Amino acid sequence: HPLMKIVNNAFIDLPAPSNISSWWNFGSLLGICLILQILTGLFLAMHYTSDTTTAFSSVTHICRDVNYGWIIRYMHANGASMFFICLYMHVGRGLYYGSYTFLETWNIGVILLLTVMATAFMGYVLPWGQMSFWGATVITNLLSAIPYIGTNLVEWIWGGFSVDKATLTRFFAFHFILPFIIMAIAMVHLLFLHETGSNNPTGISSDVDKIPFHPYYTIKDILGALLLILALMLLVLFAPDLLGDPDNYTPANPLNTPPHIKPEWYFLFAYAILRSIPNKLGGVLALAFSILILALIPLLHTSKQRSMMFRPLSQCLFWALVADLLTLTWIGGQPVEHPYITIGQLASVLYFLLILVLMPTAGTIENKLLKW
Amino acid sequence: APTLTARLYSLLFRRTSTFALTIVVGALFFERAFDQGADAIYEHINEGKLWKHIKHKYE
Amino acid sequence: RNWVPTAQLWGAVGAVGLVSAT
Amino acid sequence: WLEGIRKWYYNAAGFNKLGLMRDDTIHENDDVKEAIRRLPENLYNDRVFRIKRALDLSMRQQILPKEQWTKYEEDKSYLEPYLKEVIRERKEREEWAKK
Amino acid sequence: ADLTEYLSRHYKAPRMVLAAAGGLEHRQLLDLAQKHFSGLSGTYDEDAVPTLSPCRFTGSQICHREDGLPLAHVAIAVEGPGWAHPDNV
Amino acid sequence: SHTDIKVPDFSDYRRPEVLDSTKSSKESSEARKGFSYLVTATTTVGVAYAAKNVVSQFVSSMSASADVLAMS
Amino acid sequence: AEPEHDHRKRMGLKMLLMMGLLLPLVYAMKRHKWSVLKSRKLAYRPPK
Ligand code: HEM
Ligand code: HEM
Ligand SMILES: CC1=C(c2ccc(Oc3ccccc3)cc2)C(=O)C2CCCCC2=N1
Repeated sequence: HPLMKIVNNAFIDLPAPSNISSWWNFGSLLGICLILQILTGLFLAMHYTSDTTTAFSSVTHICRDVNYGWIIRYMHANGASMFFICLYMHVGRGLYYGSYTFLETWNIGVILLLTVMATAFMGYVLPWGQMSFWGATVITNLLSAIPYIGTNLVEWIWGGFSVDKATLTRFFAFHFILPFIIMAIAMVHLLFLHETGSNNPTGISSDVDKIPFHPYYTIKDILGALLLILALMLLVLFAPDLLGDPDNYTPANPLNTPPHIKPEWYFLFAYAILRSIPNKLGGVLALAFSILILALIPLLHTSKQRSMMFRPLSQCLFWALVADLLTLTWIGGQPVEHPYITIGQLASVLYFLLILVLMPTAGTIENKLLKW
Repeated sequence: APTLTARLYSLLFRRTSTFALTIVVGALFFERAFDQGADAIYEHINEGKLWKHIKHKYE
Repeated sequence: RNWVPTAQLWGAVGAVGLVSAT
Repeated sequence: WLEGIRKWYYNAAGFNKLGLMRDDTIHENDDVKEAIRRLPENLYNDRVFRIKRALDLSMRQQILPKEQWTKYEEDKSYLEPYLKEVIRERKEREEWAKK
Repeated sequence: ADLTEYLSRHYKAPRMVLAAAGGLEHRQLLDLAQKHFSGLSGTYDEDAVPTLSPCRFTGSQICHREDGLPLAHVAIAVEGPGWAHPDNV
Repeated sequence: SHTDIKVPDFSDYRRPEVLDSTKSSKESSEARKGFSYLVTATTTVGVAYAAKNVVSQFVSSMSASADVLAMS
Repeated sequence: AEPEHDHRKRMGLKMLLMMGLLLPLVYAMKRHKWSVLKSRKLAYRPPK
């Protein structure tokens, strides 16, 4: 009975708001993604080996020879992307509806994002293809830009003077475990949310009109789970190599760099902000601040209205910030030549300008229009 | 007159006990029915190209 | 008394189940 | 002068289509909560229903018929006089605490 | 006009019953009813005879929310049998 | 009074089988239930088909692979 | 490069068919349940 009572107050008769749109469905999907990555991942690790001699052979052994090994792999590989799509929806929802006003919930969120980024980055190294190796070699070396200890920090991280067998084997250890730290953090993410209750699209206290989670949001989250599954299985069964890079089917080779070098799609916006700045340290700090600025969002909030539902100027600038991110994601994918350098430069400044300068000013104007 | 769907409710799935027996047996049959159908659809879609179509050839 | 037909029906439901996946 | 564009923004905001006044949409905090607590029975029980109806609309993804929309001229600032006093008393407590 | 028309319609002999109970003789009650109540009309004008159309039961809820009152009153029910049904027992 | 309160008209939202307010619903009730509970059961069957396959595939990966079966 | 290619597309067909079956059935259950709230009618009745 002490457990059922936790599950009651969690999932059965938790008072949810009555008017919650499908933008709140992504939280439950992120858990479904996390559990999917864990279950698929476990079954991959049952056959995968983390030695540079065998790493590639083992992944191909899974696809070819392990019974239904391919379907487990591409569910992991594309589920990783679906996790990230869901994340960027889940983060944006909070930006739009002002859900960042649950400070701790939000700040635990910001951690959850960063841990998944690290998880997925280290995961991508594991199969030991060209883009996996060279992705690590590029992205890790960035830390050497740090003032006085980066060059040491990188060699310590790697376990040597380059990305190598020392790095791959620990990257597997870190991948297999950090997901569980993520799940632990996620339960605290939920723990602060019950303290604070849940937000609704109006940004108006819905204590006057609550409804029990079950049966309403149970069946709604079930419906949404099938749409996530559909979206996964469309990718898995019809387009498993769509989001993935071809060069990672070429086995890794440190003596031969592929020409168009890049991270996966979910880091390209941040990669584009890094490339925007020419100075190395500046590029790293902008890359960092691109993610970490999320923590300043609740301090940058100005409007007397919580939600953007009743805020035109903010809505337009929000939808500008989305388009600007999709611009940066595009630019990060393309090589560093004209005209993409200047587009990337403007897009990167626009990104920080929307967040830091404009959207606060918009909220302040929006107040003055309504006599606030 | 007892209707079409009410006749199912009344005797087949009013109790939750029989509800499950219906689902289980229905799922048992559905699996045979659907797989067989969707296999045949896929095999007609891809006529002559699979091994089973060109197996008699080399055997 | 009354749970004999229910437990028999659930006994059948469970039985076919083990046939269901295996 | 710009009462025009103020009235445009009011209509463009859209809370009036849900039958909400401006002060129904104010973000709650320690001051607003306190101002809302100070409200007399009638204004409290009214905002309760106005919000309860607006959420019910927001669930169904609909708005009220055009005549039932809140009017920029008839948009009463019911919460302000209380909230001003709560803020002024907090400012006083802070100014006294300063010394 | 409404009250008198409602009376003229509904208050009539075949739709009425005279009950009694105590120390009294059935013959005497019948004499009193014959002497006083037989003045009532005995059928209709060939119409105006209202007969009960059956009422639709609807599974549904009504929630008069009122926190000011001290104690919540709840009444829940399913569709009933009707006067005639032996099941009532 | 509280007798002023009549319940608003649900004739818009009602099913066809309960629209006549002079008609006992009990004859339609079993059909109305049987329709909705059929949807549920059909869904459960459809998921049960899927769930069986998903599980069976993961179980099969854990079983003996092709290359081990080949060189046995 | 892709020996799974045939089998994978058959799973694809079966997935599309099965998703085609389930999505409306689940959506119907969601609508059936939420109906209670979606049809509801709020009446305010203060005293004088
Ligand atoms: C948030 C959770 C997870 C994410 C986002 C994630 C992401 C990834 C990604 C992107 C890859 C590379 C896929 C490719 O292109 O081949 C990968 C590979 C792998 N992951 Fe994960 N993963 C997660 C959890 C797990 C867990 C929990 C395990 C084990 C318990 C696991 C085991 C593996 C293994 C063995 C590989 C190598 C095989 C392969 O490349 O497919 N993963 N992961
Ligand atoms: C593993 C990743 C994540 C999981 C499993 C997770 C889980 C959840 C869940 C279950 C909810 C409640 C459902 C909902 O309202 O959507 C929720 C809400 C929320 N999460 Fe997350 N979350 C994740 C990532 C994040 C991130 C990255 C952020 C912010 C950077 C964040 C901030 C929030 C906020 C602010 C809410 C409140 C939603 C509301 O307004 O009602 N979460 N999260
Ligand atoms: C607590 C909570 C959950 C929720 C439900 C189940 C969760 O756990 C799961 C994790 C993985 C899979 C399934 C459930 C997590 C959050 C929601 O969806 C919502 C959706 C909108 C109402 C507020 C809300 N509150």
